[PDB]
Amino acid sequence: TTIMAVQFDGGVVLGADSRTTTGSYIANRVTDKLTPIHDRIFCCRSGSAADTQAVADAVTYQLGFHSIELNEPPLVHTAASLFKEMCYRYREDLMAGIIIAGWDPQEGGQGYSVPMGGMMVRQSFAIGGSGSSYIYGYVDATYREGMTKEECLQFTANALALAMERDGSSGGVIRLAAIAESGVERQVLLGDQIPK
Amino acid sequence: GYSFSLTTFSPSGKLVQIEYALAAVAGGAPSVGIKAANGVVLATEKKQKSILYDERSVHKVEPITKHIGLVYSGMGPDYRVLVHRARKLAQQYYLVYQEPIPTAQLVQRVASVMQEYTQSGGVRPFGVSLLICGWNEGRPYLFQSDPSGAYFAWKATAMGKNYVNGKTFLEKRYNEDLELEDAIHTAILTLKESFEGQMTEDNIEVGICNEAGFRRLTPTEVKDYLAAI
Amino acid sequence: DRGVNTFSPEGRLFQVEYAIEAIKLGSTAIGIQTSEGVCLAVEKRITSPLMEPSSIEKIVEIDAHIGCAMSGLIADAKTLIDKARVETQNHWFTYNETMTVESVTQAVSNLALQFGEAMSRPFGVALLFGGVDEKGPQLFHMDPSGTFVQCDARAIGSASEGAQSSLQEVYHKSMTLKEAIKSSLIILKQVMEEKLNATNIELATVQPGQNFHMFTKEELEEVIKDI
Amino acid sequence: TTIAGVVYKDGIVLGADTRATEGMVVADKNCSKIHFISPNIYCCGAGTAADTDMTTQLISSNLELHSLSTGRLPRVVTANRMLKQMLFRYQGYIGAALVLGGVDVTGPHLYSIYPHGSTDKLPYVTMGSGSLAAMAVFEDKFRPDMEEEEAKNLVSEAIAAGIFNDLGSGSNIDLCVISKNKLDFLRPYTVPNKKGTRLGRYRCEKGTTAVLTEKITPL
Amino acid sequence: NQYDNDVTVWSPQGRIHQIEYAMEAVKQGSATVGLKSKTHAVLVALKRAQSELAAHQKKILHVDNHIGISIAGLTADARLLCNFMRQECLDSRFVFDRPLPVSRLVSLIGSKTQIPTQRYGRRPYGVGLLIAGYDDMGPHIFQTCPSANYFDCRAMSIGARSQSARTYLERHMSEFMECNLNELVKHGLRALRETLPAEQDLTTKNVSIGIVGKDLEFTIYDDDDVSPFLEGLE
Amino acid sequence: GYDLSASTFSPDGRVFQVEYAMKAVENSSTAIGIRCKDGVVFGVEKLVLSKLYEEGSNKRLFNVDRHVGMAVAGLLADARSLADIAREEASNFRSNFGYNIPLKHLADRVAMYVHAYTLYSAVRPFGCSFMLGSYSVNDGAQLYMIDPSGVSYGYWGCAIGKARQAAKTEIEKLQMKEMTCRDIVKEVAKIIYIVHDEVKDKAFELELSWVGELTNGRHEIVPKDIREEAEKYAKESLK
Amino acid sequence: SIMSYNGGAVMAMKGKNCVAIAADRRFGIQAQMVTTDFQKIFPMGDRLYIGLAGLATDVQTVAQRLKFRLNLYELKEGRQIKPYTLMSMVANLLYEKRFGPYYTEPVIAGLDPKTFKPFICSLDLIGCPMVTDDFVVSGTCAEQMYGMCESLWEPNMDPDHLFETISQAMLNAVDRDAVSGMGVIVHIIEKDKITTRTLKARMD
Amino acid sequence: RGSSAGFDRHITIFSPEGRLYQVEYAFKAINQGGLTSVAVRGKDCAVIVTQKKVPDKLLDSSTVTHLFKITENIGCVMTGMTADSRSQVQRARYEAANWKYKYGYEIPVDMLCKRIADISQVYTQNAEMRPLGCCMILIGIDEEQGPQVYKCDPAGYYCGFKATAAGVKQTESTSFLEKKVKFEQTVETAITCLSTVLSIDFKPSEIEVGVVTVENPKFRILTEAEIDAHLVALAER
Repeated sequence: TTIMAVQFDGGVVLGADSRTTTGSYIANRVTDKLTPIHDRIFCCRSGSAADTQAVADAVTYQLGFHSIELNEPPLVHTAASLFKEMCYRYREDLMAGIIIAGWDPQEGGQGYSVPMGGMMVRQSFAIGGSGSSYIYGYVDATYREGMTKEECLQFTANALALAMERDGSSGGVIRLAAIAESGVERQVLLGDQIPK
Repeated sequence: GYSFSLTTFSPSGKLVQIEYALAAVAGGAPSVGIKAANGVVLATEKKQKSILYDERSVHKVEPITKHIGLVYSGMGPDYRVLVHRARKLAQQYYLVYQEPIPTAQLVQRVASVMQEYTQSGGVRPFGVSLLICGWNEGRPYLFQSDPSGAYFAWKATAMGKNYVNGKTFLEKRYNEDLELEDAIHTAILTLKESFEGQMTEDNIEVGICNEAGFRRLTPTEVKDYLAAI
Repeated sequence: DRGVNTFSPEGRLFQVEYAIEAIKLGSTAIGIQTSEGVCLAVEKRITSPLMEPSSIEKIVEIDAHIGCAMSGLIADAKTLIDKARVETQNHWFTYNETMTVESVTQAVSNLALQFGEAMSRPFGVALLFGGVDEKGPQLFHMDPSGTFVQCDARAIGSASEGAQSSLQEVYHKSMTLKEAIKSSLIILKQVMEEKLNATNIELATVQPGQNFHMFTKEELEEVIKDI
Repeated sequence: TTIAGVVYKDGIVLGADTRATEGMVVADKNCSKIHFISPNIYCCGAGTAADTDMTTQLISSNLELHSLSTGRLPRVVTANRMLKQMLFRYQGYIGAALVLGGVDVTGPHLYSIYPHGSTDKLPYVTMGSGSLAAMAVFEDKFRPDMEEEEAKNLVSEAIAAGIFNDLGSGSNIDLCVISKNKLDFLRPYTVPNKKGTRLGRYRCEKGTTAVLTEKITPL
Repeated sequence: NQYDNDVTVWSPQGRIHQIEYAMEAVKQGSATVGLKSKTHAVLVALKRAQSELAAHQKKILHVDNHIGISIAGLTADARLLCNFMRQECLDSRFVFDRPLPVSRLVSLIGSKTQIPTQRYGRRPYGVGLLIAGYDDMGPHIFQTCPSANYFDCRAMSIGARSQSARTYLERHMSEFMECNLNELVKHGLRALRETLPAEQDLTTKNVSIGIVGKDLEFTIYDDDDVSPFLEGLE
Repeated sequence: GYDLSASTFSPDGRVFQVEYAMKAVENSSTAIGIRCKDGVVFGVEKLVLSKLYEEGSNKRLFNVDRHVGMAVAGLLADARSLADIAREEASNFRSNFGYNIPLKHLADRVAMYVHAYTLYSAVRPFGCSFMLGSYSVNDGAQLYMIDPSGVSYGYWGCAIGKARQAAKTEIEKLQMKEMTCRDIVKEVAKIIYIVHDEVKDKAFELELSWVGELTNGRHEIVPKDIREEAEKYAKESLK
Repeated sequence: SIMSYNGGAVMAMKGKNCVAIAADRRFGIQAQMVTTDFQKIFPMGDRLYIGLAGLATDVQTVAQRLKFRLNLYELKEGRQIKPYTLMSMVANLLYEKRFGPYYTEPVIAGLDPKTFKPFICSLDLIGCPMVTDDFVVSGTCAEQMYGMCESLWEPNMDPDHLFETISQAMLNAVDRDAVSGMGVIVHIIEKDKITTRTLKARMD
Repeated sequence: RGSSAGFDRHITIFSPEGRLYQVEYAFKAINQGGLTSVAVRGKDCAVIVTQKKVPDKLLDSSTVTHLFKITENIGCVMTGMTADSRSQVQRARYEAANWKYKYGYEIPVDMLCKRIADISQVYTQNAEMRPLGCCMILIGIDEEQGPQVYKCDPAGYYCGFKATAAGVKQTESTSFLEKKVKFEQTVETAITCLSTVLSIDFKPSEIEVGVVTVENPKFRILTEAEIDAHLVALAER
């Protein structure tokens, strides 16, 4: 698994691969690891599939009820905090790392990382997953401030492809999502379009 | 919650809240049940207060399983609670024995539930009376259950407003050789007696039970039967 | 009808007033405190010669140095006596020392108003505690309302008024235990309806250096010889 | 065991074998592994047999109650939800692996559910001991929007490969076809194996066995 | 008529009669006076005896090294409240290792006492309290009612025939802040004496004094120890 | 006897215990609250029943939260209970969702808690009314009023107590939507001085507080000197 | 293992309009004999039997709880139990103690009380029904019985040939098991009679 | 007729004629408010109209409303006691959310109606609480049979309608709508029914309108400009 999010002026870019294995056997090769918690908030998931799916469903329920009560669109920080509380309460049971990313009118496009242990922190770019150890130097060297929306999709695709070639648990297709005020744009990069 | 019984004995030995519940039941809409050689027929009157009401929004005749059906006379809100509990009980029996529940067992369980509300703290008895129909072992059944918790097995019965005249009608025009269609004709005729206004397919409800199961008739079939009569 | 916990218009609980009314139907108990010891004397209401007097016990041993005399509804005092014994034994177990008469009285009287809607009504029994501790002989009185006091001479029961009136002139701070026993017996003889004959009375004393002691028939005869 | 499922242009095809073993000895030779859940929803179970049986029966009763109350045909997403929530509640002690499938007012749907509460929505799925031998056939010969007969042949080939290449699988092949207008339950579909004919005659003639006591109880 | 048996019934005029009856319970107790200066707080209590052969009832209790209370009303309720206060002070000293401020204790008392006056089949605490304490902000005198309401005072008197003492205190408020300990004690004794019948006088038997101060733990003086304070009076 | 329980309807559709509870609020001293262009100002007249009580006793202005202030009327014990309930609700919200509770949410939660007491025979309704005021940079200034029956509303200027009608008549003449907190601080003191009745209620004290952008969103008591300036202005206007 | 602590062997076979159920007779504790006439086949009706093999305490407990439930059922309903319903009842009773299971494996054999159609089935440790058409075995010597029955069983057996077949299978199977044997008891269930027989077997 | 015995007027128990008086009083508790609401459904849309009263000039009119949102596709009108209405709305929101969480798809209108009426029926059997004094109207869009209008009353009864009214002037509005029904612009019909029964021509700031449409399934509340345009159309036509 390799997941990543990058901030740009006006929104966030999320990317993931699509392989789920059981040992050395690829149980699924077209997995979708980008899940919409609300209209403009997404999470990328890594770890045990059961734990991440159950926690995402629970947080979706709670955030929807909160939004209906308050009669307002929710914040990214609220969803990050709900995930943090559930991950910290059951840290002896769950095995789940999450990236939260979204856009809210109060603070723009933001991204938070909730690793194993129920910690929470904000970052300009955030990588996670088993295959992310092979692209730390690349993202350190290549990232710069003031990137445009179209310069963040290419950077994300390059980093994910480089992680895919070297990791045994990463593969498949590359799924990208761009989140800004107007909406969410989703796309898939098949085998011909993956950088080489 | 109150932990004391609200139903108590009268100096002449009568339980009075049960009598008042029966008084509530005797003011509800009529219902008729007839048992024939091939199945059972249940009929009820569904007059409504205005034309703005949606005639198909709620039903009085409801299925409990694939082979059991209910009608009621009394208060609708209590009927809904009883229907929910009967469905849950049938599902529990199926889960245990991997076999559909017989009619005489469902009637007993429902009757015990209705009796629990007569000797419990801070609650009032149900104000409904139930007619149950089913098909088991190749023969039909017809049971009645009262707000007190006592059940009886009948051949033909009427309940609700003007039920004494309905019982006399059924007594004078019932024999054990009826087919199901003759039973439907007799049930609709019994409902016709003491009816207010002109009846159509939209203000009565009919349900039948036979070898294939329990089903409520569609309005087209009710129109056909009314035209025949 | 009203609850168990309603105040009266002049600020008193009805049930406590009724229990205090019920107290005044019991037998008369009289306790006297001296610098040499404490003495407790109580009546017996023998309703028939076919009854055994020795089966009536109204003076019990809370502990080797503490005794109690009771009046009112007798059957209710058993719970209080049981608790008092249990608390004294618990105190000895934890601290390896003897409890004080005042501490026993507090522990017993903390149960007085623990009722509601567990107990459902007050107790309706009045108690006199007599003991010897580091401070010397001490006499305490406790009533159904939960209030306890320390006394020099007290009389509880149906004839409490006349007995207290007599104790007003009789008592003085320099009495000897023998004089106290005689005075208590004289007052009991005055207030009783039957004749005092060493069978329908009960008498006990607590003195420093020796345990709680119950008088037998011979001592009763010898003391009553003077009266 | 070997259970497989495929989605074609009009519905679902599910298939399973019929052998049940206990250790390394064949216990049952005609086991049934395709379970009824709703008139439009079916399930194929693998793993511990008792757990799959009880799980499917419980979920079927719950869906029956829900459909009676609402008055409509149930949805595959509802059954998937209840199954996955119940399985996650037990933290993986119910060794049931399920292939669930059905057709509703939205169209054909096919899910795979794992013992820990995971779920995948896919166009073709396999599970069991011989899951790899059938997944090879699906990877080789699957096309989108097949016909009914082509999908039935594909499922039969996958199950046959699982039977012939794995020791824990064998005997016959069962198929279930779910379509918007019908439901076919073929039992059995193919009989790839037959028992050989006996050569000798080992019939025990009357009087071969010696008896100590005997009593007759006329009913 | 029918609005006075339960604590959960409103009178048509917007009053609760059981609370008023609990108030009536307090006004039948013996008088108690409390007053403070810039450096000390003082409680003066008048004790009663059933007969000449019975000892006088206690009215000053230890709550903590810097807090003491005085009672008027039902005794067992006073004991319940005193034990609750002692437990709260012990818990505070265990967790934070510093003395509990007096106002935060009075808030807890009010919170506890308000609950019975709202539920079915329960009764208000029929006891009134005067609380004397000292902490980083100086002396404090608090007064508590059965209706869960509490007041912060410069001086206050509670009990039977306590209006005379209140009038005396209202006349002489101005001198309190400047008086030393002895003058404050004599002022309290005069105010308490204002409540006695003309045929009775103060004595070492029926007078109890409790004092708390800046460098003085809460101390209680009874019997012969109150003789120095009575000397020189009048 | 349809007025002995909170779970009985009168033959005409009324619950008399709640009305008897509101009659307890109707016998209290008036408190007013005014919302303006950049803040909210609370003002209470506190009656002194003796000269022995200290100044600052029986406070009727509470700090429910850093940005939220409260003003009560009626039985004081019930008010002091509701203040603790509101404090717990605000704390729990900040612990779950990580940010300050909006005022419109706290008001609704407290209102539901209050309404929960008017349905059963085992408890009695509250005999207290109160006002909640807040100011946020995103949501502006907000003022809410809550009722013993449990009803919550939003206002531009409100008064609770015995002198509701006179105070409301005086508040309606302000046109408060175009002026700042400094003018409102004098206006509230003036209204309080004219609505007081000094021949029956002999003595009283003025208590004022505000929340606004001049405090950077914190609820505070008015500084002393401003309070004496407003008192002098009100007295010279009364003359 | 726990299933082999006491030993035991039971089997059921289906004929034409008749069934046969057989069990061994031995109670011992591991490698020591205690008694011979131990009961393992219990009647649950006029023409319905159940056989338990495994751990003796669980055998007796399960038999008694099943009789409890069966008696209550027959009193409420007013009719005789059916073999399907009894199998489902036993499966429910065994699954209720999941994670704490009874160490037995039942075998059920009977006739339909309405049509007299044979029924044989077997359940596992935690209650998974497994209905057959030819024969079911249970116990420590299951492999030997499978081997004997695959070779001797033939369809449409009359009572005499069925009795001979089941006798030979059980005898030759338990002759190769160390902790089973020392007597065989055979019940032949038929429409109008039940026949109980005890066979002559080795006692070593 | 009208006989009584025991405590049958103080708790929910049967009278000698099988009546529950404490449930008949909860219906008169609705008329105490003094407002009326109407709900109409057309071939492709559903509309709810309520009367808006602001008795005081100092009240903030934005917070005074009787149109609420349960889910993004369902809308509500409440009449009767205000606190009871808030409690019922806050319960219905929770029920809808839990159904969506549990069964994977959005709750229908009639099932939400069923659940609310099931909750309300309990209060008429247990004797320690009273029924709530409010009535509820729900409108939604279901993808198979179109617009849905439903009503719940405090006795536990619920029903579906073509057009309904609640409040003080319910009886007159019923006859008006019966005559009118015995549609593409249902808003005009609702507004004219309210005007006729209330004998008042409405200003744009005295009513609230909420709609759901097949093409726009989400519940939305019209502003004052749209209501004013509709009122102008009423005046001209």
